[PDB]
Amino acid sequence: ATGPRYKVPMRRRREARTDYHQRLRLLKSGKPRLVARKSNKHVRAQLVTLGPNGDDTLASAHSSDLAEYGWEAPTGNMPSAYLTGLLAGLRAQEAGVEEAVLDIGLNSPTPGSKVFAIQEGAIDAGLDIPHNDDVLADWQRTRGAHIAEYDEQLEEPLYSGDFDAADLPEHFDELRETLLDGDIEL
Amino acid sequence: KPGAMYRNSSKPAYTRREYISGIPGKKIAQFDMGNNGAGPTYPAQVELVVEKPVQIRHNALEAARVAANRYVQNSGAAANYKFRIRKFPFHVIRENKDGMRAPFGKPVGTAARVHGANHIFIAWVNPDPNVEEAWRRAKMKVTPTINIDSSPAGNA
Amino acid sequence: MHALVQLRGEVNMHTDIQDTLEMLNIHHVNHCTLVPETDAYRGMVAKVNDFVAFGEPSQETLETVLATRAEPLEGDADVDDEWVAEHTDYDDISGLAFALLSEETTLREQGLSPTLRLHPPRGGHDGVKHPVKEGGQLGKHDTEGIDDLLEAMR
Amino acid sequence: PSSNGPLEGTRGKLKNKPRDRGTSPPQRAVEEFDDGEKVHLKIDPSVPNGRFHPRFDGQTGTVEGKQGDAYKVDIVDGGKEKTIIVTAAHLRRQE
Amino acid sequence: FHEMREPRIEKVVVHMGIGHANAEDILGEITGQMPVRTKAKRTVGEFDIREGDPIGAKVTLRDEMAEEFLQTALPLAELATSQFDDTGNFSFGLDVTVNLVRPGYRVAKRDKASRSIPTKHRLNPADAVAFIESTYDVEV
RNA sequence: UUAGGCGGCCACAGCGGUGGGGUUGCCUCCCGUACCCAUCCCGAACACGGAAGAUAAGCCCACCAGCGUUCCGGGGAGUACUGGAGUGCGCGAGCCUCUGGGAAACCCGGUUCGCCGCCACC
RNA sequence: AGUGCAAGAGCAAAAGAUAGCUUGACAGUGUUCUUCCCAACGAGGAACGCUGACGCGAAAGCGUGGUCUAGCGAACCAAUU
RNA sequence: CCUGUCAAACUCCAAACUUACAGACGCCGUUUGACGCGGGGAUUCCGGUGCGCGGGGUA
Ligand SMILES: [Cl-]
Ligand SMILES: [Cl-]
Ligand SMILES: [Mg+2]
Ligand SMILES: [Mg+2]
Ligand SMILES: [Mg+2]
Ligand SMILES: [Mg+2]
Ligand SMILES: [Mg+2]
Ligand SMILES: [Mg+2]
Ligand SMILES: [Mg+2]
Ligand SMILES: [Mg+2]
Ligand SMILES: [Mg+2]
Ligand code: NA
Ligand code: NA
Ligand code: NA
Ligand code: NA
Ligand code: NA
Ligand code: NA
Repeated sequence: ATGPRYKVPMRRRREARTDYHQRLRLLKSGKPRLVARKSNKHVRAQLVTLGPNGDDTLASAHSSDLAEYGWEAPTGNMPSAYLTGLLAGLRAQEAGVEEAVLDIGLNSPTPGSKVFAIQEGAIDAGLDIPHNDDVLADWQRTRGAHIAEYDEQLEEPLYSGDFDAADLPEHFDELRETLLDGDIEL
Repeated sequence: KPGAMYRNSSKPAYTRREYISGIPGKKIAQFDMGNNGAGPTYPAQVELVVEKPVQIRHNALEAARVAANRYVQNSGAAANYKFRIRKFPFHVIRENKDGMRAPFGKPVGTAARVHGANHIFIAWVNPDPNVEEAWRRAKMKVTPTINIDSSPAGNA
Repeated sequence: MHALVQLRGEVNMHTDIQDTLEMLNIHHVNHCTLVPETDAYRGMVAKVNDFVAFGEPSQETLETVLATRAEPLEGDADVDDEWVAEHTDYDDISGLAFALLSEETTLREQGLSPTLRLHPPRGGHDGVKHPVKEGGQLGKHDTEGIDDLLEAMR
Repeated sequence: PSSNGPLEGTRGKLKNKPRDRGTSPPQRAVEEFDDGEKVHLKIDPSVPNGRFHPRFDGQTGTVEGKQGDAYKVDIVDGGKEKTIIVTAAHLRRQE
Repeated sequence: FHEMREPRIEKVVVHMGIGHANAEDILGEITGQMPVRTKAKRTVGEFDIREGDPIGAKVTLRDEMAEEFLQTALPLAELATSQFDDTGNFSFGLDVTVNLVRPGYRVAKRDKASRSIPTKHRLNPADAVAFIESTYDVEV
């Protein structure tokens, strides 16, 4: 920018998208990465490999194509997260992928966070991932109990129209249950 | 001492003051002479062009310069002309003044390295070349043979 | 295809230059070889440039030289038309020479020593202290220039 | 040389051009080579570990097994045959 | 266009730059939340050689906490103009500073894909005077 | 790729600037703190929960060359420098010829306001 | 800028700062390079492994002292485990 | 803004050239056995000059 001697950071660093130091440590395992990404309304989960011209995604799952399996709830929450993980986890298996390390990008390793949830799911899907049980959410919060109880302090539906008034962590079970056998794209 | 001791560019360029100390100051009084307030807006422009690469001690630079300018007072103290000595004595020169044991010398002076064909002096005058003579006296006090070249001046 | 003629001795000449001359089958002053015009060969004669004389010879000239100074890979045997025919893929000297110039074959391929050991130039050469453009005898020559030298050493 | 340490006279080869400054791309720090591959040895000024002795910068050896993550490359120093322990961060496939 | 362009108050820092404190107590009451120590850098003649050393406190107030404070602070000030930032900020007073900006500021304070705010979307001194002035008081 | 995610090369991608775009795939800003989690003080951030509003930021799309950068033409320049050769010149410093290579500054005019890979997706 | 000290070199979501926690400045045994270009030569140094035991971390992982190149010593004898 | 100069321990640039590996041609080797390996015997560790590049030195 200034002169010929100036140093321009790698693009993905300018864009503040890739932490290259953590990425190197990740690639160190020589295993596929379980990319766990977020958005205000959704949650993504990919299984990346390294490639000659860049990363290759062998299997992924998005909280949006979750409805395609009977999801009738919002998609930027814990129960959503888990499932997306489990979904990616499964397609993963179908792809012939067995083990992966958790790449949580520029997200913070907070306990009971959605990434960790994403990780829980993918693990249950059959994928072998280095992890730490007590950094994960307490199953109930995964199901979406923390939200159900939040609606209890109702007076006004937590969900603007949407589905239900008191919400349904059961809906969660129904979906998980579904995914664990047969069906298309899995 | 003789120009013989330091007139050749055979040694390495020795000018890093960050690594040299005790360098004697230059005897060159000024570089810009005449009406330095005015800019080169003169008809004629003559130059003193050195014909051989050599090293010129600040001694000879001053002696040469003085002899020329001091003479350019054929035009008067506040005459209409501007004189310029474009070279500066950067090359630090030593002397080994024990015989050849630990002989790296001590700074004794400085000199300017001029390459054959460069101009060491440049004057600016109006059809009134006393300057041409101011230089016959100048290349008289410098080691090389010189060429008095006139540039803008088809007023022969 | 150029004809190479070493004109300067070995004493004092760089080793890698001498070696190159040896790789081009020349081991004595006045010995001559016929080298193809390839990038690889080019780089070689450029390096040898100052101790040699080279250029493309005319058919006739090559023929004269071949007839007068060519030898079998072994022995005194004169390489004349008959020799050429009874031993090579051609029918006569001219047939051979042509193949050499057109770089279709070499002196070895035809069981001939790669070297044409010439005789000292009759009437002397133009000097080994200067190149051709200067009136000497070193470096690249004209087809008429090389012919003069080759013919004089015939 | 006024001293005989490994970095003696390495000001140039172990320094980066101002623009090549800073942390290097992980891609090449992870490259995988196979036994028999010809590889160019060059030190990444930006990468501290996995270095070999400066004297070999410029060599082109042959990967023959590895040791830990680091690789073991056979080079020939003058007339002497040697084995160099070097990480990928400092290697490139020839051709 | 507007609504997402109209100014807003983001944090009001109240700090007392002592030189070595008990003052914290008053800031806590004057604001409504815990103050924060103020270590210093460098060693200096004002017997302030200690690097890590309490030498003041500050309180960053956001939302209502900030307004309810300014609804008494501003009144205690008169000044305006010149005393304003080039970014539409200003500090009066014990110190009280007001950081003003427009809606999409999180873009430059977040972690991921963060980005600096374009000069156009920045807040000018003028546009600042307007916002505040239009809130219980007068400029210059 | 009517706005996404992970990347490779790491400025041809930088700096600055103009115009355009969203009932939705979307991304954002944005709204909000019962929870998981969080600020040596602040739900600012981090984390979680969510859609009343917006396309003004960001972002994506199209474009501008003033600065920086890449590459190219023409000029500088076959100049500077140089591997090989010389009973060539010069008091000498040094130069010259032949042979094989061959620059930098700078100026004028173009180029450059990223290219490519995997995945997902009215 | 800083990174303990020469000089040159490396480093910015860090190799720097701050905070916290921790003792991997751990034991054992090697490969390779260096010391000694090429090309033989000791002590010493470094890079990289394996085994054991640990610290930290969500985890990949990092920690074989301080970012790299100086800060070192044979046999005999003594003390020590 | 304009204008005057420099660098063994400066570098936005940047040769010729030297250099690692590979292919090709050449040359060489497979009865003249190369490349390489093991062993016996040395001598040698005052050098000098020309050319190019040098560092010191008035030389
Ligand atoms: Cl993310
Ligand atoms: Cl090594
Ligand atoms: Mg014979
Ligand atoms: Mg005669
Ligand atoms: Mg003669
Ligand atoms: Mg050097
Ligand atoms: Mg717009
Ligand atoms: Mg270390
Ligand atoms: Mg003793
Ligand atoms: Mg003891
Ligand atoms: Mg050299
Ligand atoms: Na003495
Ligand atoms: Na003279
Ligand atoms: Na780098
Ligand atoms: Na404290
Ligand atoms: Na927008
Ligand atoms: Na050793």
